[PDB]
Amino acid sequence: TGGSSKNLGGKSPGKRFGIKKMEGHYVHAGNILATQRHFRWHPGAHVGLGKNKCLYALEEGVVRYTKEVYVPNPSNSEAVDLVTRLPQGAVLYKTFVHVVPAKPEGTFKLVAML
Amino acid sequence: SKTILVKMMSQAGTGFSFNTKRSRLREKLTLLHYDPVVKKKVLFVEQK
Amino acid sequence: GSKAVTRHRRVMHFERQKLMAVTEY
RNA sequence: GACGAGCUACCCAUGAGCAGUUUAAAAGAACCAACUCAUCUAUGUGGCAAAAUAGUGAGAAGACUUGUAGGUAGAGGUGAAAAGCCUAACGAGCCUGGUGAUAGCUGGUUGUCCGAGAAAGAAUUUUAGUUCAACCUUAAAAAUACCCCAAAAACCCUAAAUUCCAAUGUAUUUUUAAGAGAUAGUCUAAAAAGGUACAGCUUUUUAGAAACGGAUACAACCUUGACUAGAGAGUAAAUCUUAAUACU
RNA sequence: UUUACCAAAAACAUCACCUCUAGCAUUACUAGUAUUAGAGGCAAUGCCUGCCCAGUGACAAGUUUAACGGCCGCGGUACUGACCGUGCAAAGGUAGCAUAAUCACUUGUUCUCCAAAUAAGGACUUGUAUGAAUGGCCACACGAGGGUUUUACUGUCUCUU
RNA sequence: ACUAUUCCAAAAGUUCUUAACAUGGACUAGCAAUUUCGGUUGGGGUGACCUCGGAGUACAAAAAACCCUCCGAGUGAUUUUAAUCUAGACAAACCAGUCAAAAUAAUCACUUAUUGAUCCAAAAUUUUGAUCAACGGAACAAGUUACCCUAGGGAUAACAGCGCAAUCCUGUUCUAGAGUUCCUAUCGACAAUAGGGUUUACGACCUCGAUGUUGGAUCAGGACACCCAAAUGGUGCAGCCGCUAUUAAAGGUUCGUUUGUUCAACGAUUAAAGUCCUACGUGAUCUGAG
Ligand SMILES: [Mg+2]
Ligand SMILES: [Mg+2]
Ligand SMILES: [Mg+2]
Ligand SMILES: [Mg+2]
Ligand SMILES: [Mg+2]
Ligand SMILES: [Mg+2]
Ligand SMILES: [Mg+2]
Ligand SMILES: [Mg+2]
Ligand SMILES: [Mg+2]
Ligand SMILES: [Mg+2]
Ligand SMILES: [Mg+2]
Ligand SMILES: [Mg+2]
Ligand SMILES: [Mg+2]
Ligand SMILES: [Mg+2]
Ligand SMILES: [Mg+2]
Ligand SMILES: [Mg+2]
Ligand SMILES: [Mg+2]
Ligand SMILES: [Mg+2]
Ligand SMILES: [Mg+2]
Ligand SMILES: [Mg+2]
Ligand SMILES: [Mg+2]
Ligand SMILES: [Mg+2]
Ligand SMILES: [Mg+2]
Ligand SMILES: [Mg+2]
Ligand SMILES: [Mg+2]
Ligand SMILES: [Mg+2]
Ligand SMILES: [Mg+2]
Ligand SMILES: [Mg+2]
Ligand SMILES: [Mg+2]
Ligand SMILES: [Mg+2]
Ligand SMILES: [Mg+2]
Ligand SMILES: [Mg+2]
Ligand SMILES: [Mg+2]
Ligand SMILES: [Mg+2]
Ligand SMILES: [Mg+2]
Ligand SMILES: [Mg+2]
Ligand SMILES: [Mg+2]
Ligand SMILES: [Mg+2]
Ligand SMILES: [Mg+2]
Ligand SMILES: [Mg+2]
Ligand SMILES: [Mg+2]
Ligand SMILES: [Mg+2]
Ligand SMILES: [Mg+2]
Ligand SMILES: [Mg+2]
Ligand SMILES: [Mg+2]
Ligand SMILES: [Mg+2]
Ligand SMILES: [Mg+2]
Ligand SMILES: [Mg+2]
Ligand SMILES: [Mg+2]
Ligand SMILES: [Mg+2]
Ligand SMILES: [Mg+2]
Ligand SMILES: [Mg+2]
Ligand SMILES: [Mg+2]
Ligand SMILES: [Mg+2]
Ligand SMILES: [Mg+2]
Ligand SMILES: [Mg+2]
Ligand SMILES: [Mg+2]
Ligand SMILES: [Mg+2]
Ligand SMILES: [Mg+2]
Ligand SMILES: [Mg+2]
Ligand SMILES: [Mg+2]
Ligand SMILES: [Mg+2]
Ligand SMILES: [Mg+2]
Ligand SMILES: [Mg+2]
Ligand SMILES: [Mg+2]
Ligand SMILES: [Mg+2]
Ligand SMILES: [Mg+2]
Repeated sequence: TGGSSKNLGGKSPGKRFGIKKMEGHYVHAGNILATQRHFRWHPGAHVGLGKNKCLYALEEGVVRYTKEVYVPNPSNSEAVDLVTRLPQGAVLYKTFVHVVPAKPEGTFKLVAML
Repeated sequence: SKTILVKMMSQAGTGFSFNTKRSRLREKLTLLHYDPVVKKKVLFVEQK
Repeated sequence: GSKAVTRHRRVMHFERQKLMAVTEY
């Protein structure tokens, strides 16, 4: 009996998208925080956005997650319109990641007393 | 249609770029690129 | 192995049958 | 690389047989012996015999049978092609070398007693195999390891639950140096697929198990984890029960 | 004539008929010389042997099938189709024979044969997968070949002694 | 290689030739050599697929199978030519993949997929080369074997057993309907619920250091879902035949023509010429037509 199943190429590995660090994790500058294919979490304070929508930590610190108000860039039109048609009482919210800096910025050392 | 690999030549020195071009030739290839030796912005000309 | 829903009435694991006989009305 | 045509295939020499009967006849004619074959049946099957015996059959002056002696030799010979025959196994002889050929494939692998102990993620002319990872064993160095309350992880609907962490209960875990085996699993509960809401069915994910005690019997279900002695004790799972009536 | 030791046949050979290839001397052929000698095909005899050089060959572009091999549609019309149209081919399967030692349907149809026959023989017959030297068709004479009937005979068997 | 062919050199001579030997390099054939004939697979063959990405399966960190269910890619379209060098990271068997601060001076097409490792080749100053698509890629190899051979496997088929019961097979439950009227004498659509384990399948669980496989012969053991004989209910049963249903397994259940045939047709009869199971009973009893 002809057993042809017409479907092809279901097979891909998973991309291991997801959250790499968790709230209250210590982080060094450069660590990737989470990696996603669509924006699930947006970059907050001290979190840089990679061209593939990676989130990495800019400072040395503690990673925090947050629900905050979303005010799209006036250059990006779709989001501008989505913001436009809302009923007059409602604001948009999203989830952000943050780094909270640990090390102080610097120190004043006494080099020489002349 | 096809894709042609073309080798660009800089005005000055031995700097050589390699890039791809279109069969239909939408935009003929002439570039402003970066030369390492003089550390400059250059005019690169399409060659073979 | 038999599916979660079946028509042949599906014999229960013994520990669960005891569980049944204990909780009767 | 030797040795084999004393069997058999075909030739070359040199010899030898063929009675009777019928027909003008030695005519690949009749009939029927010797002689040659091997049809059909039954015996026989470690036989009388590594192919026979008894009956019964075909041919029987011819492409006939048969004796002695030569010849052709294996990448070959010979063949009225059956891929036949070439010394009791010929789709390619036998022997001695190469030769302890080579077998991811079977089959075997020898004293005692103790420690610790494994179930399949990748690639692969790969799925009967290897080589990496993970687990693990033997040494070493160290510091935290499991457990883990808030807090936290998405946008329409979305259960059991995960991930991540102090306290706390414990002693485990990570690195370094050496190593292998293993990588052909079964069922039971749960979530799903495929099939017939079928399999002692197949395909993944999460758990369990493989008692000398129970379920008589029993691999996977249930009770228990472990040593050596006692003609002591307490317990565990478990022994199998349940039923059903009138209309005036 | 053959599978010594599971197959003697329808297989092979063979008279006959045809294709090729050869113009010549010391060891074969051959002490031969084209009416001869080598490679082969197909199997006497009788009647026959249709059309096809486009492919692959082979020969010395062209030529060849008694070389390897091939030898049709689709619809319209007097239930049928002599006719008709158009397409493709190198040609379009003819003479025969036919349910067959011929894919299947399939135990084709019908007659004869028996009390009864999926057997046997005779016919019809598109065999859509027969068919003419990979030979087609009839016929003597011959088979330890296969099948069918009859006579006769009997322990095959009724059914054993 | 050889046997032949054709040619060019060589060799001899002529001013272009080849008598027989005979070497170098070609050519064109015959005879002939050497080596292979990928893999997944609900046995193998035929069919289909082999890398890469989106969904589902896999519901909320990751991962996650099938010859699972569905859509895609082996590139286009531009302009703005999208640079060096180095912290820390994701991912990961490995190989490949990914982000990226500081320091110097690409976009749209669901956007995610648009791609091939070494070696070896060509190139210039530096780099380009594959339906290597069997897509971790052998520099280049197909058919057959019933003439077959070895090593293995019940890790895997054919026979038989077992599992399951789709199909098949016996019951009942429901009355629309047939039955002129009348559901249930005899039946009965659409449907419900139990069973049986012979069929064709489906699984691959025992056997491949052999469980010898169809039909007959002989001899039968068993079931009862009775074909006869024996008791009975109902009838659209007057009687004769009948048609249905209940109870009953001690005993029976023919001889022929054609087929290897069980089946089936057909002749002739019988009280009847049952349906089955037993390794489709029975080959260390027989027969091999198949
Ligand atoms: Mg997927
Ligand atoms: Mg995958
Ligand atoms: Mg290219
Ligand atoms: Mg001799
Ligand atoms: Mg001799
Ligand atoms: Mg005589
Ligand atoms: Mg004679
Ligand atoms: Mg006798
Ligand atoms: Mg005689
Ligand atoms: Mg005679
Ligand atoms: Mg002979
Ligand atoms: Mg032959
Ligand atoms: Mg043969
Ligand atoms: Mg011998
Ligand atoms: Mg060895
Ligand atoms: Mg390979
Ligand atoms: Mg292997
Ligand atoms: Mg912790
Ligand atoms: Mg297995
Ligand atoms: Mg393995
Ligand atoms: Mg069971
Ligand atoms: Mg497990
Ligand atoms: Mg016991
Ligand atoms: Mg103890
Ligand atoms: Mg003989
Ligand atoms: Mg013989
Ligand atoms: Mg014989
Ligand atoms: Mg003949
Ligand atoms: Mg002539
Ligand atoms: Mg003739
Ligand atoms: Mg002709
Ligand atoms: Mg005709
Ligand atoms: Mg026929
Ligand atoms: Mg024909
Ligand atoms: Mg011919
Ligand atoms: Mg023919
Ligand atoms: Mg004659
Ligand atoms: Mg004869
Ligand atoms: Mg005869
Ligand atoms: Mg060699
Ligand atoms: Mg293959
Ligand atoms: Mg295979
Ligand atoms: Mg298959
Ligand atoms: Mg199977
Ligand atoms: Mg195929
Ligand atoms: Mg910068
Ligand atoms: Mg290349
Ligand atoms: Mg491969
Ligand atoms: Mg591969
Ligand atoms: Mg890969
Ligand atoms: Mg044969
Ligand atoms: Mg063998
Ligand atoms: Mg098995
Ligand atoms: Mg059997
Ligand atoms: Mg079976
Ligand atoms: Mg058995
Ligand atoms: Mg059942
Ligand atoms: Mg089934
Ligand atoms: Mg299995
Ligand atoms: Mg076996
Ligand atoms: Mg044995
Ligand atoms: Mg009996
Ligand atoms: Mg009864
Ligand atoms: Mg009886
Ligand atoms: Mg039997
Ligand atoms: Mg039998
Ligand atoms: Mg027996």
